[PDB]
Amino acid sequence: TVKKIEPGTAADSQQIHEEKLLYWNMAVRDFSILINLIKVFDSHPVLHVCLKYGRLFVEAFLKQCMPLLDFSFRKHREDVLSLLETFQLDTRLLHHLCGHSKIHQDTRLTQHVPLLKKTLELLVCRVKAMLT
Repeated sequence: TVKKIEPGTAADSQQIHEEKLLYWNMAVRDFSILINLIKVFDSHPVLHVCLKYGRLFVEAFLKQCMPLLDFSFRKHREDVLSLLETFQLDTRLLHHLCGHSKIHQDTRLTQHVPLLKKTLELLVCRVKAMLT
């Protein structure tokens, strides 16, 4: 579903902007709590699918969401700034989770670990790029 949501334009009216952007807002806050729910759950399949699919979720966030940060910037600045402050805390939490991923030393997880790490570098540099 997160691949499907497209960024519109800067000249889009606020209502269509807000519905698809509030879908993105609930998406990133869903992502934050989806990161927060991992600290209670176990059974390495859980962390395995986390390391599989969270990667492509944040890739969708690169290609689809942050173009809206670039596009609806001049008019609705406060909402997107609240959203980015929502995302920085889960970014530091993702640093903690990546630390948790490295410390277990699993052979099945470690094929897609370094690929997820390069995607982590990609997502953080994309966050810094579209904040400008």
